[PDB]
Amino acid sequence: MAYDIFLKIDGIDGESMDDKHKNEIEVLSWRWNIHQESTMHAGSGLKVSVTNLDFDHYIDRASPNLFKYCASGKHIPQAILVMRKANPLEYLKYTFTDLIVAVVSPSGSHDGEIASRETVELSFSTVKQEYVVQGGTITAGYDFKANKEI
Repeated sequence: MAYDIFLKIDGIDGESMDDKHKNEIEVLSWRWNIHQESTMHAGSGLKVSVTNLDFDHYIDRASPNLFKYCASGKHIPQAILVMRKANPLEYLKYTFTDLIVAVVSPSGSHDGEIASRETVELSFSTVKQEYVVQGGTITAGYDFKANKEI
């Protein structure tokens, strides 16, 4: 509807026809969070921690390869998530690195909404976000493997 969301995954093309994001994945919705690590005791393997990136898309050209990477555990160097108002300025960008496909969850319905869609979880060890005020860019990033800003 009113917002376009694109996900560019190294080695995992999507289907988008957009001029700026051709063959990226068109994303229906997405979420992730950073939070205090209070679950695990202090000596545990296993300070702050991050969830996976959870996103939804229509089942599309990326789906068999998301499945394949999930079953094999193959490492993904980077992925770029961009969101813009459908004025095209992509005001929001997350650049993730060192990802694994942790969950692939397809589903379908005879009903028009729902259709054939697929929830996906990607773990990532680093994230960097860029916001463009409308203007100038605010940026911040962190590496959760090294526990360091980037």
